[PDB]
Amino acid sequence: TNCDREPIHIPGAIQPHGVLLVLSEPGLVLTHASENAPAVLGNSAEQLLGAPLGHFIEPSVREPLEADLRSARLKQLNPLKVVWRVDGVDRFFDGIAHRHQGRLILELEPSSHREAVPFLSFFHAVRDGLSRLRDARDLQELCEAVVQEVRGLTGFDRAIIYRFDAEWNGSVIAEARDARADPYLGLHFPASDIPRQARELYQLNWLRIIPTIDYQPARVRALPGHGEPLDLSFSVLRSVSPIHLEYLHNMGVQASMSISLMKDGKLWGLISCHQVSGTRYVPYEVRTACEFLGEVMSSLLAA
Amino acid sequence: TNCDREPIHIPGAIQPHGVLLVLSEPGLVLTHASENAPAVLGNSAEQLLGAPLGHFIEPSVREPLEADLRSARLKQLNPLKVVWRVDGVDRFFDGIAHRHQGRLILELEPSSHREAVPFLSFFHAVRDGLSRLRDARDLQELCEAVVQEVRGLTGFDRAIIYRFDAEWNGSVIAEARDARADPYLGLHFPASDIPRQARELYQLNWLRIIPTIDYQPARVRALPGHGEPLDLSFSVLRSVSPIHLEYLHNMGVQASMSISLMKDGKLWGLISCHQVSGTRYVPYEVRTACEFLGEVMSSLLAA
Ligand SMILES: */C=C\C1=C(C)C(=O)N/C1=C\c1[nH]c(Cc2[nH]c(/C=C3\NC(=O)C(C=C)=C3C)c(C)c2CCC(=O)O)c(CCC(=O)O)c1C
Ligand SMILES: */C=C\C1=C(C)C(=O)N/C1=C\c1[nH]c(Cc2[nH]c(/C=C3\NC(=O)C(C=C)=C3C)c(C)c2CCC(=O)O)c(CCC(=O)O)c1C
Repeated sequence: TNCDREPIHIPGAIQPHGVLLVLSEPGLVLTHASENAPAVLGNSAEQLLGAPLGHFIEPSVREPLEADLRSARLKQLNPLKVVWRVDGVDRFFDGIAHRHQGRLILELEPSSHREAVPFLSFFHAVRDGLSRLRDARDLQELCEAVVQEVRGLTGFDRAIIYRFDAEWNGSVIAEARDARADPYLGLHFPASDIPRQARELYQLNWLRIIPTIDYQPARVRALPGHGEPLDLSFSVLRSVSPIHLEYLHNMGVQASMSISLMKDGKLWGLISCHQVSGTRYVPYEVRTACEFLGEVMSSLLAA
Repeated sequence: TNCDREPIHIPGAIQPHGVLLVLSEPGLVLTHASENAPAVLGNSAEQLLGAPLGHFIEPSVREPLEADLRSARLKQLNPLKVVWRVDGVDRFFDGIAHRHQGRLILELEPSSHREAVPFLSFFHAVRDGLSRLRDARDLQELCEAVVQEVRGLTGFDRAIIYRFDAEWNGSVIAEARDARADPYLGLHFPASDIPRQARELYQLNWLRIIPTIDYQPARVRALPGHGEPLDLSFSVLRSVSPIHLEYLHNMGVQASMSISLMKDGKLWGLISCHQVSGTRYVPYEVRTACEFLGEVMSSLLAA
C-alpha cells in the first residue's frame, strides 16, 4: 500500500476560498456545487443544483460567458469574467473552466482587490522575467534566475528548484529565500515525499496552489443520480491529500505553491514555494505569470 | 561606398503616424519635437519646443507619467499612459520612452481603437503562442509555428523566417501567406539586401515596423543649440532608408514588419512580414506579442 495508493484526484471536496460548479452541456444546468457557495456566492446548494447558470449572472455579461462556456476553445478563453448577481449586489469572479472526463467544471475565485489595469501586471511579469531567464548562461544560472523571479513576483518566503533524479528522489538545486526561512538548498529527499500518483498527476496539471494548509474542505454536492466521484485532476481548487498537509505543517509551512518543470514529456522537477508564516492567496495574474515562466524554463531545458 | 555606408540611424525624420519628442532630464523640457505634431497632437513645434512636458498632460495622469519618465527602470515601465490635453479634449497615446546617447526620447502612438480589456489580447497571444512553439519538434517545425502564429496575430499577407548564412546571405526557410502573396519560400538573396550597418543595428534593436512605405518623413525640430543629429537607433518611429522603401515598392510590398532572431549574441535571422496591398498599423499589444514570440524562438535556437 503506502503513499502511491491514495486517490488524490477524487477527494470529493475543494479548498473553500473559491467555488466549484459542474455545468451540463449544452444547457449549463448546475449538476454539482461546492457547499461553501453560501459564504462565497450568496446562494445555497439548494438554490444552485439544477438551476441554469444564466439565472445567477448579471444580464450584460451573461451571453458572452455562456458563449465561452460552450466554446471549447475553452482555455484558450480562460479566465472568464463572471459577475454573480444575487442580492444584488454584483460579486466579481475570475472563472477558470475546463472539460475533463465528460464534465464541464467552472471554478470561481474572487477577482483580485483590483485596481491596476487588468493584465498589465502579467504583461510586465513575463517580459521582465523572460529577459532575466535569457541572461542565464547555464542550467544553474537558469534555476537561480527562476527562483529569484518567482519569489519576487509572489512574495513567498522560499522558492526552490526541486530536481528529480533517475529514481525520483529529489534535490534542492536552487533556492531564493527570506532570511527567516531555513535554507533547504542542497538537501536530498526520498521519492516517496512526492509519490507516484502525485508525480503522474503533476505531469498533466502543471500548477497547484495551497494558500493555507488550515482549511475546512468544502464537499461537492450533486443532483440525485450525479455525484459519484468527480475527477478533480485539472481543478485548481482540488482539496489536497491530508497527509501532504501534515507534511507541510511539520515542515513549518503555512502555504504552498508548486509548478511542474517538464522535459521531453517527462516531469523533470518542480518550482516549489513556501510561506513560512501566514497565508498566501497569490492573485490570478501573478500565478499565471509564474506558470508561464515555468513553461519557458521547461522549454529551455535543452541547455 | 555602396550600401554599408548610409547612416540609417540618424535620418533626421520619423514616420509621421506617431510623434517623437526629446525631453531634458530631470526637467522634462522638450528640446526636440517632430514637425507633424500639429496633425497628431494639436500643438505646433513653436508651442512645444522649450515647454515642460507637464504643461500638455491631463493633470491626473501627469505626476505618474513624470515619475515614470524619470525612473530608469524606464522600460521596464513601457508603455506609458499619455493623455494629451490640448483643446481640450484629451487625446490618448501609448508612450514608448527610452534613453540613448544621453537623450530621453518619448515616442507617441495613438492608443488602439480600444475597446477590449487592456493587455488581455497580449495575455492570450503569448500563452497560446508559447504552447504552439513548444509543440515544435525540430527547427523547421519551430519556424513554421512562428510564421503561422505571427501571421495569425497580425493579419499580414506574408510572414517568413529569413535565415542568414555564414556570409550574411539569407534564405526564406519558412513562409505563411495569403494566397495572393507570391511564395518566397526557398529563395536565397545576397547579403547586400540587408547591408552591414542595418544588420548591426538589428542586433541591438529587435523590432522595426513600416505601416506604410508611402509617407512624408516628419523632420525633427530642435531648440537652438540642440539638434545636431539625433541618434534614432532605438526609436520605433525612425524614418527608414529610402533605398529600402524602393526595394519594398519594387517587391510590391505596401507595409512591412520584421523582428530580429538572435543566437549566442549574434543576429541569426529575421521574422519578416509583408502587406501586399494596403497598409498595416499593427496595434501595440500585437506588435509586442510578436516580439515576445521572437524572443522565445531566439531562446529556443539551441534546438
Ligand atoms: C506516503 C505519503 C507521503 C509522505 C510520507 C510524504 O512525505 N508526502 C506524501 C504524500 C504526498 N505528497 C504530495 C505532494 C507534494 N509533496 C511535495 C514535497 C516537497 N515540497 C518541498 O518543498 C520539498 C523539499 C524542500 C519536498 C520534498 C510537494 C512540493 C508536493 C506538491 C504539492 C505542494 O506544492 O505543496 C501529495 C499530493 C498532494 C496533492 O496534490 O493532493 C501526496 C499524496
Ligand atoms: C545597398 C543598398 C540596398 C540594396 C541594394 C537592397 O536591396 N537593400 C539596401 C539597403 C537596405 N535594406 C534595409 C532593410 C531590410 N532589407 C530587408 C530585405 C528583405 N525583406 C524580405 O522580406 C526579403 C526576402 C523575402 C529580403 C531580402 C529587410 C527585411 C529589411 C529590414 C526592414 C524591413 O523589415 O522591411 C535597410 C535598412 C532600412 C532601415 O532600417 O532604415 C537598408 C539601408
